[PDB]
Amino acid sequence: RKPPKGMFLSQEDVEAVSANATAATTVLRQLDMELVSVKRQIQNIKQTNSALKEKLDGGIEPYRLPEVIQKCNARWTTEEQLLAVQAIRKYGRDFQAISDVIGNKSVVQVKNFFVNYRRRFNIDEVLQEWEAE
Amino acid sequence: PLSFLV
Amino acid sequence: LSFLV
Amino acid sequence: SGVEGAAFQSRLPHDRMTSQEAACFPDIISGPQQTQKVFLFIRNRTLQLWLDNPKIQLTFEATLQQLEAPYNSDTVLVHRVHSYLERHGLINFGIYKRIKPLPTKKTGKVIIIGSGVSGLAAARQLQSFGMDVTLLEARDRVGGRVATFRKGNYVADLGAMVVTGLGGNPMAVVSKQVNMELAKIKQKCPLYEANGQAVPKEKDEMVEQEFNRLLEATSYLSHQLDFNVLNNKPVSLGQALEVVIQLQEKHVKDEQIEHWKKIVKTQEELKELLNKMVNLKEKIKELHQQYKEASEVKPPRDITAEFLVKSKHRDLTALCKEYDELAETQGKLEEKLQELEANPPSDVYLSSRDRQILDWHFANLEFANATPLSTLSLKHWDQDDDFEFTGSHLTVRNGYSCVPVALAEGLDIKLNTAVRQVRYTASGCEVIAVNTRSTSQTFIYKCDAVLCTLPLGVLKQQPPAVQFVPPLPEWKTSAVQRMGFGNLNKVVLCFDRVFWDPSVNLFGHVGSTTASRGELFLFWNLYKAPILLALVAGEAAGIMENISDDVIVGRCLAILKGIFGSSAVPQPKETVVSRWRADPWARGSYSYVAAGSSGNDYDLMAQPITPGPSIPGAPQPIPRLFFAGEHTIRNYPATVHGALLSGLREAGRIADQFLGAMYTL
Ligand SMILES: Cc1cc2nc3c(=O)[nH]c(=O)nc-3n(C[C@H](O)[C@H](O)[C@H](O)COP(=O)(O)OP(=O)(O)OC[C@H]3O[C@@H](n4cnc5c(N)ncnc54)[C@H](O)[C@@H]3O)c2cc1C
Repeated sequence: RKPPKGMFLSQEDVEAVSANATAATTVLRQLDMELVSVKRQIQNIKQTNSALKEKLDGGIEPYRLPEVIQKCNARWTTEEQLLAVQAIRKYGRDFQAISDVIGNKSVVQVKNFFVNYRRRFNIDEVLQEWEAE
Repeated sequence: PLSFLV
Repeated sequence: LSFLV
Repeated sequence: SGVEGAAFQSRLPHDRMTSQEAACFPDIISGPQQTQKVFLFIRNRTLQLWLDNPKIQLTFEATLQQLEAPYNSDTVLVHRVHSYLERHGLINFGIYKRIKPLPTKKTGKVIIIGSGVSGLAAARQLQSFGMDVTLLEARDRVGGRVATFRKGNYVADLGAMVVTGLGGNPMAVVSKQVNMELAKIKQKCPLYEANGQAVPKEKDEMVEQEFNRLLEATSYLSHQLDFNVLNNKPVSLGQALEVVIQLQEKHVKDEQIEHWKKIVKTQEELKELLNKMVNLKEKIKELHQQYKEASEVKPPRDITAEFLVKSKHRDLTALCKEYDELAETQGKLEEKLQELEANPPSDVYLSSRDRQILDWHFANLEFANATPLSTLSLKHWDQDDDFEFTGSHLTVRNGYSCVPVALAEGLDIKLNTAVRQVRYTASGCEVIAVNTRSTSQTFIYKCDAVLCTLPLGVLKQQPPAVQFVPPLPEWKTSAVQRMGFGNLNKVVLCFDRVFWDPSVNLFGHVGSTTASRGELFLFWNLYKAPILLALVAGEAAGIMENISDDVIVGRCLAILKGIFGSSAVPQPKETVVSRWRADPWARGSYSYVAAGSSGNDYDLMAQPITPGPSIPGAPQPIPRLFFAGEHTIRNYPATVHGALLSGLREAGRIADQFLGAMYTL
């Protein structure tokens, strides 16, 4: 029913190997040209990737900022409110970003803010101002 | 024949 | 001649 | 076993009637199931009786004597069965003490060409049936392709060497009749490379496994994919092996291709990530400056200035996040690439050293069949395998020649008589033969029937060495041409000191190239006297026949010096080099199933020839020309026993034809 385990004999390969006298030795050298091409083909792009790694030199060490070490608060200061109004102007409905700018508010509180002061901060107008970009 | 195989 | 039997 | 074992030993199904039995007992096998079982017992018992004591004739009277009821109640059956068994050489064959001395007068004249094993076996039988039998041998000795070098204490076979298992073998009987010292062959065969260094059990076992694997693979091609014809030409085992080897070398590369093909893809995946990582470090470098500058605006500040610091802060920490997550993916792709380059798949299928060792294994198979694998029928080369005997193989320690010489005794044999023409017609046969010593001097032999035991290679000769008048019908001559007749030679090296491993029966030698893989590839340590025996198989077989003995013996010593030491190997006292292909009375070693031939041709070889009528319109006559030999037997070709059984077979057929069958009436 099946060939010995590890022996690979497809119906199609037999026909391809026997097509003529030395058809098979052409198929075998073809794969040798293939492997030689694919083999150095690697070094060319191994070296490219190494060159790209070299422009990345140093990482992002002297760019990481002081930590956002501050405890969350339920109370809205006037300052904090204003920070949010501007964050709708810059970010739209990205409530996580707005929350991170303020720093001491949870995403839910920012959404809560958005509904109550929707009227008094004309936030609908602030959103569509952001949308125009 | 086969039977001759060493 | 030969020694074959 | 017991009675059932007797049938087995006689190559017969114990619980069933054979095709030849149906032919002779068409009343019983068409009869009720009870009768058949009675028949089968009588048959099986009678075989047992003869087998238990093969050295004396087993008569009908002696058989009936030792039968119990109800089996002895039908004495016509017991007689019929016994006669059948005796006729077809299943009992009372070989060399036995005759109870009733040979019939007073002789019926029918039979000329048998050749006193090889088949020839003798038919001669001993036809004489047992009271016929007038004369054998015409071209050689100055009996045995044909069974030939033992005897000189002083040195004894070595140039022909048949091995008994391929006693289980079912008719030679098992003969070995109890004649003095045969049968020694078991230890199948442990160490291999040695070109330089003379042994092959490590690591390599040995892995290559041998691959050999057997490659063979099953060819069967898959033959049977499962029907790869049997290619460009009108029939596929040989040699070709199919190459196909399968190439398909394995192909796969080795395809696995390498798709592995590096997988590196380049991971190599790319990194590049795309790196470009993204560069462009992000660019924007982080920029966004840091914007943050830095906005931080310089010292407090107190208005809320839009405040927002700017806080906003640039968020925007920057978010981009730092991304870069750390992209550096995470960099590390993973980086080690994944060190994973793939660390361990590729298989480098090669078979190294130079691997292939050479595999080539030895082919040399073995080329020897087994006495022919380059490029000639063997892929489908049928092994057709005779199912009939292999049980038990371990043995060699004749005193030389196989004891068997022909034994059988020869008591027979009219004309040595040194080369049959030049066989003439068969309605009313009889004449055999035109010359004396081998003075060739222009002639003999004429008149007979009722001729048994031809001419080696296939002789029947193959062009121009014909023997001429058939009238010419053999095209069906017979096509059989002769389709069928393969191989070649295999032996170098006998007679020393007077054992420098080899005495507990090892045989050791191999690995040739440098495929071209010469069967050149002195195998050595036999078999005999009492310190004699080594070297095999020349495959293509090397034929080519070495053109090379002088000294050069051949030289190469043998050189090889042996490589294994055993430059000074451990003395000059042999006596050497013999066989050249079977060049030998006019064999023209090769033994038959094989060639590509384009099949197992059926072997049957065509056995099929007898009935001449045409003398007077036009006269009745179709009796069969005149008969064929026995190793090449005339589908189930045991190329073997001593095979030959033996053909002789036994033909004698029966001829006797039936000329003395009538009593056992069928
Ligand atoms: C090297 C070698 C090793 C072998 N090893 C084994 C083995 O291990 N086991 C095994 O079972 N078998 C083996 N065999 C095969 C076995 O020996 C033969 O199959 C068997 O002997 C064949 O008997 P035969 O009667 O059919 O042919 P042969 O024995 O050849 O009989 C034919 C006879 O006819 C004679 N003859 C030929 N032409 C003419 C003519 N024109 N006129 C008159 N007479 C003629 C010949 O001289 C010969 O004696 C081996 C054969 C060889 C060559």
